[PDB]
Amino acid sequence: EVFNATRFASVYAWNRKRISNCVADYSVLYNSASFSTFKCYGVSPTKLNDLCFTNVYADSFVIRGDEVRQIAPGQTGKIADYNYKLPDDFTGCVIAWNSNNLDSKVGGNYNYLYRLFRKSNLKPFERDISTEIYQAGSTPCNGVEGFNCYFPLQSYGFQPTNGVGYQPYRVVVLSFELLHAPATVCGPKKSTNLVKNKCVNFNFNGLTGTGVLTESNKKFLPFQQFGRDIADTTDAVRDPQ
Amino acid sequence: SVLTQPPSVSGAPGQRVTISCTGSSSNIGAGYDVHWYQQLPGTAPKLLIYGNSNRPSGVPDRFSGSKSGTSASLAITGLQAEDEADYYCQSYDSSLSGSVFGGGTKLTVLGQPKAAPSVTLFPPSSEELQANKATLVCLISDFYPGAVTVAWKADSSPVKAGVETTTPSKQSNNKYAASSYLSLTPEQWKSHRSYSCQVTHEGSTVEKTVAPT
Amino acid sequence: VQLVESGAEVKKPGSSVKVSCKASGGTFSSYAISWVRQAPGQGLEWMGGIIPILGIANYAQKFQGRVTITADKSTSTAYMELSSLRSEDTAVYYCARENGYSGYGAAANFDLWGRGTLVTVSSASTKGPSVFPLAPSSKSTSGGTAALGCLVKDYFPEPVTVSWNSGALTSGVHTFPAVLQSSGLYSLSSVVTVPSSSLGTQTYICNVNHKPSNTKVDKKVEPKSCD
Amino acid sequence: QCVNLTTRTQLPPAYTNSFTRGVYYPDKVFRSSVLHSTQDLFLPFFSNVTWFHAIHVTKRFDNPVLPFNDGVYFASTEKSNIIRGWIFGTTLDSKTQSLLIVNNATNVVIKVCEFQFCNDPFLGVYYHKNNKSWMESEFRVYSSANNCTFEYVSQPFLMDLEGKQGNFKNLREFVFKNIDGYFKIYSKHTPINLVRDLPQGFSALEPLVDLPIGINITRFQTLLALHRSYLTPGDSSSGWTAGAAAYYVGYLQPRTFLLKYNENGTITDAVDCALDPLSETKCTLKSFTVEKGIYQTSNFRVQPTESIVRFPNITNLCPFG
Ligand SMILES: *[C@@H]1O[C@H](CO)[C@@H](O)[C@H](O)[C@H]1NC(C)=O
Ligand SMILES: *[C@@H]1O[C@H](CO)[C@@H](O)[C@H](O)[C@H]1NC(C)=O
Ligand SMILES: *[C@@H]1O[C@H](CO)[C@@H](O)[C@H](O)[C@H]1NC(C)=O
Repeated sequence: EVFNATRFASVYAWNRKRISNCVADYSVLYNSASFSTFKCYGVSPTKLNDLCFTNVYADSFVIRGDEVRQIAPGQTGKIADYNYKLPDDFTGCVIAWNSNNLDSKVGGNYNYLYRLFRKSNLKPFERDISTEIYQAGSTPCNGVEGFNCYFPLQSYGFQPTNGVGYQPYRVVVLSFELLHAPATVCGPKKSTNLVKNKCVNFNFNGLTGTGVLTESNKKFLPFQQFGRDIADTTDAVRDPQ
Repeated sequence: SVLTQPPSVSGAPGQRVTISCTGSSSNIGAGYDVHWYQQLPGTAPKLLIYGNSNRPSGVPDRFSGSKSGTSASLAITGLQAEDEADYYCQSYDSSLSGSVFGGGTKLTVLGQPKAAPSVTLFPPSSEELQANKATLVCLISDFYPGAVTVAWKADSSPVKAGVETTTPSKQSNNKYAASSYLSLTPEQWKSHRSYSCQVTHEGSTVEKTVAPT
Repeated sequence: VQLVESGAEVKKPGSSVKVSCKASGGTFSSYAISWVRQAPGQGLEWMGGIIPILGIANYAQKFQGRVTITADKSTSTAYMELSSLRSEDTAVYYCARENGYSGYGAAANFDLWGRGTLVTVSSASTKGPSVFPLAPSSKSTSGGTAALGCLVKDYFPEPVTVSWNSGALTSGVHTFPAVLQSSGLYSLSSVVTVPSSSLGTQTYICNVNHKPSNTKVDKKVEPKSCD
Repeated sequence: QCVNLTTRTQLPPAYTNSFTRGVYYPDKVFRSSVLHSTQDLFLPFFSNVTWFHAIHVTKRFDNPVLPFNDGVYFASTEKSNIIRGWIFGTTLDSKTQSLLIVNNATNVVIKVCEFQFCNDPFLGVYYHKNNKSWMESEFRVYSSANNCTFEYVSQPFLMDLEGKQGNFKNLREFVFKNIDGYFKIYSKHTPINLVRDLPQGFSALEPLVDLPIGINITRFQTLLALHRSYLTPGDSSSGWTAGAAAYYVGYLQPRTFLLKYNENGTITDAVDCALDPLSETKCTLKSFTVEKGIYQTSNFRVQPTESIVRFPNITNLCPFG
């Protein structure tokens, strides 16, 4: 529902999702063949499912096609410094794709907003929802569209008949947290092909034994996982598949 | 919806009374600030505390707000004569794409001692019979508190049709009063022998009957 | 500042409602304005918020495309339009103001609220009210105090007031509230307490004022002769 | 919220004897045709166990705060499902991480939080006049709760709310252990036709779900439910009814037990090694049958009860006074 929804949010107030007490697989997010750009700093894009962390912070907002290069640590501009700042120790993983047939319509879709003016810089990972008129001059104006007072929040120009570098791009960033806590959301070895009657090596959560897997004729009680024998040897392990 | 709250909480006038708001990990536990409001029955709600760290102008400093992980807490010290309202917990939810309020807790004292009621039964007048309807009224007055169970009978069976009870309002001498109607037709009004209104109040049952003929 | 809203309003189940939001002074053309509703029985919902500077709508996913909120810059007022009403629209709306800030939370707060607009809808629409006299009997009066009054039946809508002799009677008056019926209608009562020695000299007249219907019925009260 | 009770005439608890009770699965592996011994918390046979009554016909209602040791044995010959749940904690003043494992009529609620436990939390079943069924309405277990982390919902279980005064038809055993902060629950229902003096039958106990709470538990207390019929005025001061129930509270001792495993893999017999010298011979030899001969089980060491240390005879006082 974060990826596929009826509508999205803006950049001054974006959607914040926390992934806790869950398990996921990042293999279906790589073989989709539908994303435009894919950058993943701090960790390799194909070896991030084995190493897993504490928490996953995912933020979702919309951005134009010419500003997708601004979501990176170590540059200055207009959007990456007034709406969402990227720190130096940024191990996030950004995913962007084009869905111009849903977030735009004929006549002018101006439902999403952005902030243009700001007094000073802001700390990264901080949301700014201030709707105050940024004063440019030295005199107070008391909320009027007069001189030396301009509104920081301005509208977009999304049109579905545009080119490539100015279309509404759905951009999401997946950041990880590293604290003194055990692994919660994690990627565990998935599920390989089941083979039998060969000299194989398996690791069923309690042991690493090398041998064969013959079909037994005894059914176990539905509360055990392993099985010993007379000679005190674990030679019967229930397959969790 | 996504925010649940206890239905009622008890407290003492002089001790510390605390309340909690529990939701999900995407609206309150994600990092968004919480806002507490007071819903007084008879005026518009105002702002009490925003962000659980600042104090607006016009609010006392007895309210304390804190966020312990995924849940927010509100603690007060001393129960005055203005805390007969409801407390709601409001947080910005991303799954609903907007702000959503909580359930609401009631914290009002009963303060309703017992008294002796007095009923009056009035039969319909002559001008009301030609309107193809019959409104049997049942007025109760000078009682405390306003919790009266109204039942009707026709000397042979209880009436379970057309029964209505109104909410009692406060009088000028700190009493309550209410009335009960019975929507009937004049065709069967003269066929029965009598009509009566039976009520109870802490076991006290007062009966009054009239006769159309 | 202060925000002034309209009073009570009733409509039909399937028609459109037209309420407004007035602002006293300024600080209305610079901050966002939202609409918060409240119904007895459930919590408080949030329809959407409208920015008056750019004129951009921002609703929620729980409300479909049936309500539209507009703004005006010439007189600094806001209007609310909602058609195809249902049976659960009996609630009250509030004209609220939003003041954003900076921080890690950055949540929308409602520091300034409105007055309130009671918008109730049901069947049994406005018709002609019917009032009936009530007279005490010889059995209902045992001492030197008699009970009598006037009952109002089949009246709509609220609120309706009852006066005794154009406000000349103050001590001993009691106005009873309304009650929902099976047909969606209301009924009230109003009785007084007068000595028995004034029943043959001074007359008691009830006058009902129904400003939404513009009906003023002036009826006579007389004691019964058979009892 | 909770209310206080009124002082009345109660009945003192009695002491009965157990007969081959308190045997469960000591591990999560499969064993067959092997006689293996382990060192876990079990119940010694033919030991003195406490007995508490719950019948009405009088007015027996005792629910004391018993100290929770390393492994307990809670056996109940339940008939009409009177006992609802159990609570845990140390001081019960919203200071530690208390436990609440209750079995309601809708679902099992296992909520480890900081509820405000009163002096005597009990469930209330009120009898409706128009509806001829026993429904629970008085939910008086705790007052409130501020913030907690663990919350788990178990499988739904249907219960009967109607209480009678007849003989029991079922028997339920519960084992609560706490090793390395992990909570263990061993439960299995077994039909039996008896009132008291439990038979010498054998029945294993299988676990359902392990709860990694990671806290220490030193006290525990059971919860009882009462009925509110038309014979009682409906006040919880002196007039109530509780049906008929009998629960046993036993403390598991760290004693080694020899288990028997058949071809099916279930527990058939249990042999102790610190209760009887006949049972000590069978587990030490790892055989359930003993022939004629002399064997050696253990040793006999006499522990010293006194310890004297006398370095001088008399301390000669040099002149300092
Ligand atoms: C794993 O899933 C399969 C199919 O979804 C099921 O047959 C099997 O019982 C599951 N194993 C478990 C729940 O341990
Ligand atoms: C135990 O299992 C065996 C075969 O696995 C079966 O023959 C026997 O009846 C079972 N015992 C029971 C179900 O009590
Ligand atoms: C200790 O003192 C006692 C009595 O004063 C004496 O009989 C004994 O010999 C002494 N032991 C010595 C000096 O080792």
